[PDB]
Amino acid sequence: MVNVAVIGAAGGIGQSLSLLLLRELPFGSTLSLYDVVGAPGVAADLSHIDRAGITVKHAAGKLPPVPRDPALTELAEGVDVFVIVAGVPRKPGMTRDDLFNVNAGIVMDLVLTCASVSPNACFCIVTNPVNSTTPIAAQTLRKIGVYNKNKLLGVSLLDGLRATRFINNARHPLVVPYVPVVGGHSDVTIVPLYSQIPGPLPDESTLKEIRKRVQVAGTEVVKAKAGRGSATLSMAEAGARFTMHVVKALMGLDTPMVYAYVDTDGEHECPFLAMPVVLGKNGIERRLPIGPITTVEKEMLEEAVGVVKKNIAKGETFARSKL
Amino acid sequence: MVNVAVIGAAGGIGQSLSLLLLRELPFGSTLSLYDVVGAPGVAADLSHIDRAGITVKHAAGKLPPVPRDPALTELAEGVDVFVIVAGVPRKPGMTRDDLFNVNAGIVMDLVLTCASVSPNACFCIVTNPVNSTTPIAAQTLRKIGVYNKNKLLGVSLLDGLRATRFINNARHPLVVPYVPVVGGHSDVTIVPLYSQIPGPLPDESTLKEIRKRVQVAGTEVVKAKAGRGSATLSMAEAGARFTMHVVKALMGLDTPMVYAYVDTDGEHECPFLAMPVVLGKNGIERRLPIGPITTVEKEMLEEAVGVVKKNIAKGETFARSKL
Amino acid sequence: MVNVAVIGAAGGIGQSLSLLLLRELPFGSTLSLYDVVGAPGVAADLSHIDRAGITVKHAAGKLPPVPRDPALTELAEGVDVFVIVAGVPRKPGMTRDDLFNVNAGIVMDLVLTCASVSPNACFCIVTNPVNSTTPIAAQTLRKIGVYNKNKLLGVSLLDGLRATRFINNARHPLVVPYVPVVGGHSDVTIVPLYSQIPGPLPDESTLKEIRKRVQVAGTEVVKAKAGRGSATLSMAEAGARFTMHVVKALMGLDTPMVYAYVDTDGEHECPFLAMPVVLGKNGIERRLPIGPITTVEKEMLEEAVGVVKKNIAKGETFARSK
Amino acid sequence: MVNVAVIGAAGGIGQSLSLLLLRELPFGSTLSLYDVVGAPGVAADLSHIDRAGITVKHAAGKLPPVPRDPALTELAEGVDVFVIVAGVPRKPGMTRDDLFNVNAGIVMDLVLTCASVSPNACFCIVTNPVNSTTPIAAQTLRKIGVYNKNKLLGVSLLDGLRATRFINNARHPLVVPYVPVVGGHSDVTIVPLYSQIPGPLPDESTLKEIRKRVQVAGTEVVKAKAGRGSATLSMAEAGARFTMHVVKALMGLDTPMVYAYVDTDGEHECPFLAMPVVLGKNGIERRLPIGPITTVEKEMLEEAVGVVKKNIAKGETFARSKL
Ligand SMILES: NC(=O)c1ccc[n+]([C@@H]2O[C@H](COP(=O)([O-])OP(=O)(O)OC[C@H]3O[C@@H](n4cnc5c(N)ncnc54)[C@H](O)[C@@H]3O)[C@@H](O)[C@H]2O)c1
Ligand SMILES: NC(=O)c1ccc[n+]([C@@H]2O[C@H](COP(=O)([O-])OP(=O)(O)OC[C@H]3O[C@@H](n4cnc5c(N)ncnc54)[C@H](O)[C@@H]3O)[C@@H](O)[C@H]2O)c1
Ligand SMILES: NC(=O)c1ccc[n+]([C@@H]2O[C@H](COP(=O)([O-])OP(=O)(O)OC[C@H]3O[C@@H](n4cnc5c(N)ncnc54)[C@H](O)[C@@H]3O)[C@@H](O)[C@H]2O)c1
Ligand SMILES: NC(=O)c1ccc[n+]([C@@H]2O[C@H](COP(=O)([O-])OP(=O)(O)OC[C@H]3O[C@@H](n4cnc5c(N)ncnc54)[C@H](O)[C@@H]3O)[C@@H](O)[C@H]2O)c1
Repeated sequence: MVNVAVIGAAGGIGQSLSLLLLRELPFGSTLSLYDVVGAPGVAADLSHIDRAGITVKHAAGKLPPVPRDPALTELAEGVDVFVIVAGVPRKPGMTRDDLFNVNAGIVMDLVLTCASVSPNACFCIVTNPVNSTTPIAAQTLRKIGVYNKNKLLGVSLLDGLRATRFINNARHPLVVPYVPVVGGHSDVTIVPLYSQIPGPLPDESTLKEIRKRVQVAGTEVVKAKAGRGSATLSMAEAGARFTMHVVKALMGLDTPMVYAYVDTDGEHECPFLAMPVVLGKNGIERRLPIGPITTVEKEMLEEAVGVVKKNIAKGETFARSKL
Repeated sequence: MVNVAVIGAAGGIGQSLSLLLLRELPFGSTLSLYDVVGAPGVAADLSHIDRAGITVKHAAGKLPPVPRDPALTELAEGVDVFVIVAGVPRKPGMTRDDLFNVNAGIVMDLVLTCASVSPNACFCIVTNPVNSTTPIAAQTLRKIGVYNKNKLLGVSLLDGLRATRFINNARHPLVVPYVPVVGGHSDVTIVPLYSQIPGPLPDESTLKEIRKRVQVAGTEVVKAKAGRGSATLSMAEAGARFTMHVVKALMGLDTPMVYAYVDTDGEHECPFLAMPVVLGKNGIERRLPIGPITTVEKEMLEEAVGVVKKNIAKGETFARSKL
Repeated sequence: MVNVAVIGAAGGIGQSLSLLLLRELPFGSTLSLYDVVGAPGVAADLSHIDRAGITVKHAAGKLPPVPRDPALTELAEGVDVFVIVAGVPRKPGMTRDDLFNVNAGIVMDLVLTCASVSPNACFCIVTNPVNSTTPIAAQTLRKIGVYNKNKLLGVSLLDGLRATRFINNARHPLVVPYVPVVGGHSDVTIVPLYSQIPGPLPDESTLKEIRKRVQVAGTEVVKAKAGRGSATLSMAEAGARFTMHVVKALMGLDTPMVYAYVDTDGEHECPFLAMPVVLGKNGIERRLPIGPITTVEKEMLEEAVGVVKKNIAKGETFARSK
Repeated sequence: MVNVAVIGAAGGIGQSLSLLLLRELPFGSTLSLYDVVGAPGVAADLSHIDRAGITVKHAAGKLPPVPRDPALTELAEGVDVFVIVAGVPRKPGMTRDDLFNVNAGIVMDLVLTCASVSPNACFCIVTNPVNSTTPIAAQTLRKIGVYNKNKLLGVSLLDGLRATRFINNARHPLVVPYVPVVGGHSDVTIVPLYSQIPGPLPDESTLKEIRKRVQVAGTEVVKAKAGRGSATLSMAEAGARFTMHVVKALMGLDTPMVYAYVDTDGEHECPFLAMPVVLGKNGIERRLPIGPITTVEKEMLEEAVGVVKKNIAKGETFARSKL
């Protein structure tokens, strides 16, 4: 059916994501789990669940981590979808540049290892910062000669989940299933488009507050966790749902419209942007326009695009220094 | 309509179980989260999920843990179902006996706090060892004069998930949805009843191996996690499923048949046993007979019951020494 | 918990609607079936399905049909939602005016009988023409003093299913789950609002043809049945879907936004209109504005409203003359 | 990827069956509708429903009916599953043997026409009497040299629905999802095996009445319909559910255990029987034993098998005389 690989499976997001995929993957599928620590334990725990027709596979990377880990090279054979959720924490004395450099190098190494074996797979990038790790992944795919602009997806759906939760909390009992969220995936680059959902909106003063809340929502969860770090359970939810949209599209079981941080393929001045796309059997099938927006949303988007172009440049600069 | 409290919500089991309940609870429900550590973070993380009509509430207990925590007393008001997943799964320097006393203490304190506010709630006990913590819960409820034998459930379903997975792996493509598991919830007390499922079984030499594997399956996960972890994702799955049977039974939206470690209410010599029950609007509606078993299963059940009887006694003796 | 009565359960729409509700109603529900012909057969057939937790009740009306059948009086006790799918869709020698009088009288007798026993029930009117039968049901409720403007719903959702299918056929692979349809529920009164759905639209000349096909879609099925039949399976699908939104709303399992032909409660000059509402535990919880529309849609809506006004007036006249 | 054809789609079963298939078929499927009268009307009616990803096709046969209708020949191209729900009513003047001869000849002609174009399809026979029409379909497929014993299925699941409904009505609140029903599919040939379901059974007088009720349920509905004929809405339900098991099995999306009236392939003296099978990608994957039964069920099955053998011979004798 499909073979979905979670890369960083023993992680905060990767354990709960792996459980939701075990529950939701179509009968006949394989769930492949990789991590440099904890992967056997996760696979042994998930393998006890009574899901008939799901094969659980895993591989353990070396500690300390090696580039091009041969356990990952073997697990990556015959994978359709790679969900990259690997990451390392900022330790006391690590600068922001050090954190960026450490996680950028992990995304490069993992995409090189996986794509050298399964170059026609979809890559779903969760590892932050998405605005930068996506275009690092593209540069890495270009370097081996297998970049497919329709199969690289920056996972930005957690913004949509938040934007939806917050507007439904404000408009109860009027509910919507989703809110378009375009631009990028961090702070000022996040642009919720409430003007494109149905029904009367709260006053513009309230909308400024809600839109701001979407932009700083990650910091809201960092503060509430008081040292345990960023969102895990809501990112498992967003990641599992996004992965299941890809899977169903690859299997011919849906043609879903989603929001993701994607190669704009000449549709925009910005070469990567969170935008609406339809997914099909070959990955992205159609790039949709952003569509009509209010003057407030257009100003937010011009500001966002300026920062996204800097985020992308920072990714490509890192990728060309190392590759 | 229903308010479900997860007591121990920031734990390895608690966080994934809370995520599943957030996804699966009926529209109009409340999900109440309590922990002595990390409760605010978890609630903040889960509150960002776009599940319309689910209210997420939390309370943080004091550290160090205090008896009868007033933050719990407040959260416990209007709760229909308490899921007790708090506990200490392991601690270097502590034996099985030391951990029994620690987990017994936790269960007594939490059940007294919760039942003093919400005496008509259902109590689902996950905290190990279930064979002792369920009767400790019963002795606690009796001490405050509110014990309802139909509202106390020891959660033993993870044995059934394991028994189903291992027999489906053996018999594919012949699949069953469940396997009766009776007796108790640890090692020698687990008795899977493969004779009671449809279709031809493997040889008895193979069945002996499968039944043994169910009994020591927890140890298989501990070993895969290098002695430093235990089953968390498979217990979240079992816990969420069993909680949702209790929720739908309370709401009149199902009358499901489940296996749980319950008060036998005079239907067996052993006063608590993992047995088949039907759930309804008032908790347990019917206690079913174990049903026909082979001589091999009868021999395992006789051995198991002798152990469960000492496990119960040990739990009731702890409870009476401290109540 | 919920008791749903299908009134006209043995008809072409009533039999398939009853089947879908039997499959989809929440565990613990009752499905109550009534007809003047065939009800015992339909109830026996449905009662054999292995749906745990659903009770199937029926009653058989006398022939020839009487005002206020006592079988219906007894079945109507404890019913939360009445789905009125009774009627005469065609008869050789009868004009559209003749069919109006027949369907109008059937809706008056059935709404009086039901509401005399269960006045707090929601009333879902499927019987055509909806533009006239919905206000006739309102005048009948008023006549016994139990009219609740939040519990009467004219079922217009078939126009939405068609509008959605036709726009999804045109824009494949881009799929939307619904299209707003406002105004009324016949011919020129049906106003699809394609400007209110996501994603790029076909050119205005194409949207012209799709909007027109929605308006005459019912004739498309009548022609394909050689003049001897009409939409039954697609109405059963729409009927069952709309009923399930009312049921979940009443049980507090959803607060859905639906398009229905409803009493506008002073939110519009036109006293009944197909417009967006949110349903809750007491029926309509919120009446939403039509919202921003294109100059073409504004023009279609102005023509539609003029015709809906005449259709309402025609209904309220029938009800006051009888 | 699946193309399911309903042959008799404008009939009392075929209209409701086609609606349920339109709702339940996987996204990407095709629903093909054929009838000698009303098929354009049903197809126009179903084609207006807002189901994304389902293609609706139809063909209309000639009236009066002709053998090897060219419209069916074209519609049958690329079909994976043929659901045969055609039939003509007994009008006054017609004996019980005029009824049998006209329906048996319709089954023969339809199977000939469809299997000449799509010999590797599954054939699901709903047309009555199933005990005879199933073996007629088999003789027909043998004459053109394409009989696959694993791809011919007599649909007997309506007896399971009824056996399940009746025992659930009697045992409430104890629910089971299915009851084994073996033998054949009419009157005394129908043998519900209540000894093989979980939980305590009602007393023998209650069981006797329920077993009898399953046997005469077809007649209970004919009487209630008081001249409108046999079951339609509950046969649409059973037929849709059966078709959906066959569909998922062909697509690799399930390996369901079902009860159907099938070629026993040397597993029983009786050459066609309602028995348990597992379905997979090539139709019947495994034929299971009837399993252990009580002396009363063994007495009922022995009588049943005597009459099923005569019903088979009645079909074969008809087919060999016309083939
Ligand atoms: N896209 C989003 O919306 C979003 C939101 C939340 C967090 N995230 C990002 O997801 C990533 C993971 O977050 P987390 O909380 O789960 O972290 P975590 O530290 O809990 O988990 C990361 C996991 O990756 C593993 N890992 C490290 N290097 C690896 C390698 N070379 N190969 C394989 N596995 C390796 C670690 O062992 C660990 O199990 C971070 O970059 C985080 O910022 C993204
Ligand atoms: N089949 C089963 O029933 C089964 C299987 C696995 C584990 N368990 C049991 O589940 C329990 C939890 O396991 P885990 O892996 O999630 O452990 P964990 O340590 O990861 O989480 C337990 C949580 O309980 C909290 N807690 C401790 N004392 C508390 C108190 N007084 N009030 C509130 N919260 C308190 C802790 O802070 C922690 O967040 C253990 O007892 C374990 O043995 C049961
Ligand atoms: N979009 C819509 O709302 C829509 C679309 C299609 C059809 N309809 C309307 O639905 C109605 C039913 O259409 P149909 O094709 O099912 O017709 P039908 O003739 O097949 O069924 C109508 C049923 O109503 C019953 N009935 C008549 N008078 C009754 C009474 N006094 N009490 C109880 N039952 C009574 C009949 O016995 C029959 O079973 C018609 O008015 C049709 O115009 C509405
Ligand atoms: N297997 C079971 O459990 C079971 C139960 C109920 C009824 N049945 C059988 O199902 C069959 C259909 O019953 P029904 O109530 O829908 O009958 P129906 O008369 O209402 O419909 C039968 C349809 O078959 C069509 N038809 C006739 N000849 C045809 C041909 N050559 N090609 C294509 N279509 C043709 C007719 O035009 C009609 O639309 C009957 O044999 C009935 O006895 C089976």
